[PDB]
Amino acid sequence: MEIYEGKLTAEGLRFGIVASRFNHALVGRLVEGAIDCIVRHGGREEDITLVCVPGSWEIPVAAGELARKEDIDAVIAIGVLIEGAEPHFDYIASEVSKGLANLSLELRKPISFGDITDDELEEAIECAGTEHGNKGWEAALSAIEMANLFKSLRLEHHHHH
Amino acid sequence: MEIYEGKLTAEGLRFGIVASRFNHALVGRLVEGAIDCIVRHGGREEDITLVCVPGSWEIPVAAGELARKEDIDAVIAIGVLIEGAEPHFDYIASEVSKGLANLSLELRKPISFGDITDDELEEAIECAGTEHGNKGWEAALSAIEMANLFKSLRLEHHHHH
Amino acid sequence: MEIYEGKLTAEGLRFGIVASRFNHALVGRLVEGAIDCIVRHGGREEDITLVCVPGSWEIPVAAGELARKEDIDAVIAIGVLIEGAEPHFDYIASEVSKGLANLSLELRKPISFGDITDDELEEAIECAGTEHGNKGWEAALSAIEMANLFKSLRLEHHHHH
Amino acid sequence: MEIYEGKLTAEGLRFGIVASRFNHALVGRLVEGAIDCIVRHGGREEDITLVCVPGSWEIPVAAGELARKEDIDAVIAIGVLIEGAEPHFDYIASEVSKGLANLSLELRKPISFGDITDDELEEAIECAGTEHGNKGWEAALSAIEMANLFKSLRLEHHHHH
Amino acid sequence: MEIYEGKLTAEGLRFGIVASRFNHALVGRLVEGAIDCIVRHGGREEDITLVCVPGSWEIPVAAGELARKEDIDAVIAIGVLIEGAEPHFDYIASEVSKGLANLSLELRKPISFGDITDDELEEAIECAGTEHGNKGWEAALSAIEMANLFKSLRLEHHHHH
Amino acid sequence: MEIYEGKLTAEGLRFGIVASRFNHALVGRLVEGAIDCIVRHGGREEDITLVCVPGSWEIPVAAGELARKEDIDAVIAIGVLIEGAEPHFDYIASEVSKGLANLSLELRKPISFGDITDDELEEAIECAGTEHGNKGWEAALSAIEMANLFKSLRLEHHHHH
Repeated sequence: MEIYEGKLTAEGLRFGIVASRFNHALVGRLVEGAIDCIVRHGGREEDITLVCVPGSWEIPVAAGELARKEDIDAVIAIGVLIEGAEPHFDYIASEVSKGLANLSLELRKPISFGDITDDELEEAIECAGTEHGNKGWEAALSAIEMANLFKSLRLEHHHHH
Repeated sequence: MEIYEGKLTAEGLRFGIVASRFNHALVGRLVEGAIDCIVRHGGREEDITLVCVPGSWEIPVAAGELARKEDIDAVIAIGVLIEGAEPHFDYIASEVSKGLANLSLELRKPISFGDITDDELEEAIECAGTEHGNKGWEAALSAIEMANLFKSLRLEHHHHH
Repeated sequence: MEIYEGKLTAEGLRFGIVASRFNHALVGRLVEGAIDCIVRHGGREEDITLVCVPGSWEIPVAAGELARKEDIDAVIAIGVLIEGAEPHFDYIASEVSKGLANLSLELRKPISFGDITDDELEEAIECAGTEHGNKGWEAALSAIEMANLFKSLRLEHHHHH
Repeated sequence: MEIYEGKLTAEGLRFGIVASRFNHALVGRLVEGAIDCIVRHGGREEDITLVCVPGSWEIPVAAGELARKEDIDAVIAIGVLIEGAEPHFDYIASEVSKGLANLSLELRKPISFGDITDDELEEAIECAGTEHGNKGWEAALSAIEMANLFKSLRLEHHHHH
Repeated sequence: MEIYEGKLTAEGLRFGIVASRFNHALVGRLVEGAIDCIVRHGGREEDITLVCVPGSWEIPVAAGELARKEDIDAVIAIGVLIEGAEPHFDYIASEVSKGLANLSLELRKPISFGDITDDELEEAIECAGTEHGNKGWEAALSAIEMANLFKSLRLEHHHHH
Repeated sequence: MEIYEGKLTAEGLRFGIVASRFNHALVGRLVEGAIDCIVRHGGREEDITLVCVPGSWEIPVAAGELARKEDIDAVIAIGVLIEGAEPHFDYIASEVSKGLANLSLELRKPISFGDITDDELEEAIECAGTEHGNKGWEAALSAIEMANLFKSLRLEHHHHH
């Protein structure tokens, strides 16, 4: 049987990061954690492409362009939703969840979810200190595994050629 | 500033693995943990050199050989010490720690400590089937980071020459 | 009479700093203090050599490398050990105490002990702000004196020649 | 991947047996146990080398010579530490354990602890009969295992060269 | 029989003195007593080498240089450890014992142990008056005797030569 | 089976003796104890060598000198430690204990531990008495048995050639 998955090497890969700037105290935390696991897993940072946006709403629209550049292999979602504004949390979080979903299925490119849905800002003051449970860290890793996967999937597509 | 830190790509490295066979219900579990983090951090699995021995006692006399090979860049300590005979847990666990340490200083070669000090066997059974808590995975990681750090130390020496 | 001592100038000198990343909450604070004393007490930071590692275990093996390079005059050992796991604070801390010791005596090179043994994060914060008690600050001072002292030993050796 | 472990046939091998002559009441039972499994796991007994000495103290210095012969492959250790004299029991048992440990690392030649640490004459007699626990028996077994493991080690290096 | 012991004449001998300046109120008391007995037993005070360091920790690394001079026949260990920091008194004091021990055994050059272990400062001040428990007085005298002894040992070798 | 042990005939052997002169109230007794067992076991005394030092501390460095001469076959530790100060009895007894041990493994020369570690002055009165348990008598004999043994080891090596 033929198995496919990705090792976690960030070698030869160019990454995408989008991030809100609502609640930037904790977003500072997540951006770091992602960028680390990139670079410390071999990634060079000159090809990480990073976009800020105002609020959670605009995360889709931006990622949509980011994934459409040829040279961005995977794109890392980053946004923060604490239960501040409830209609905007149920509708916008499910609409971004879905929105990202369609972007990937359509564009044929992995998009990770580094979106901290903290019911309680008390969970946010826990990781803003020093804890490594850094959702940016780990969603960044999943993006690498996908990245090397579709690098591995489509490489066996075009080298067998 | 000159900063040296370990990046986690196991690319091009040849690992040393030393294993006890006392309590192998869980040692088989740990060695898996090490090999996985190894290859799934980009290292190849043909250049892993694995050795087993009766009990934790000969762990040192083992690695003393493996580390003297020029083509093994790091040695991973593996064993399980469950509190079986207190003469053997206080004195042998202390001799493992002290013994492996002196090898490392002496050969100038990173040796990792994957020894599980569990108080009983039921904790050993729990960790081999309920969580990724896998001390082998992690001693496998620290030797990777040391492998690139020392290959960063001595190679920043050798090419700058 | 002939008396040898060392002033507190960091001029003409190249230092080593070894850093663990366990409990990094406090490590940021102490390496900061350490680099404060060097550059403020006459040193330029261009020859401060900073090597980082996982946990307290790997401290020795690193400094032993920093001491085998010709142009590192003193190495500032820095890490935090907190009473987590009694197996690891007793045996690992004395193995650091001893391991560093026999390093310097063998290599004939001063290595100082900036290892804060604390029981609470609050004991770390107290020492981080302004209480002039950053123990890395002091370890940086002691090593400066030893560096200029050994520069005073070795230079009064080669100049009288 | 390459695996090394250890088979139990003692053929082609030449052993070292070092033994105290204090408490020889139970020592007679172990010496027989040792040469029992050697001859009985295929070894001939003409190449067994038996050195007797005063008390558990002289154990190391003797083994030091036995391992320094080319045609002695493994040095099985035989001594009894019954709680007679407590300063001699803690200080000399840990110093035998340590002194042996360093001997094996230094000479890169396997050494086995066939030393029965008993608090009573009752525990000494029980296992010295036929209850599967004649510590000389397992000492000689693990020693054969490291003999074929090391001959598997260095002979897999020297023959693959 | 061939017996060797040393007289106490300080004539023709060049000494080492290492001094911690932790607790200097009594340390000055000591070195006075030291150089006193040296000079009174006929030896000139210009061949004294006196080295100053911070706290008890560096005591080793200083002497290690002092001995590697061809022209220092013996070295006088001088420092005071008062129970200030008990982790620092167990590890530093014992490490002073061992570290100095092994330097002397290694260089085959004697190092005395002018170490005052006081719990209370009053027991210090009481012992430097005229009864000459001025521990430096005695550690100085031991160094003289050992000095003449190794000059008695090796010189009964090189002149009989 | 190849067996090595030793007769007790001191014919042809040249011995080493180191003696502390602290508490000479017992040291004279033991010193003579060894000389007796030597010559009354056939050995001449023009080949015995006695060195005297201040205290228990210096016995290591001396034996290291005595064992390095070509014409000394075995060395006799001699000292009495009375519990005068717990820093000096615990540290100096274990430090000389191990210290002598490592000398022997290192110089490949047998050292007997001719120490009387008495917790009280009464135990000091028991062991230098009439019952022919004169620790010097005994450790002298252990040295002769080990002297003829390593003469049996190295002779069964050198003459078989």
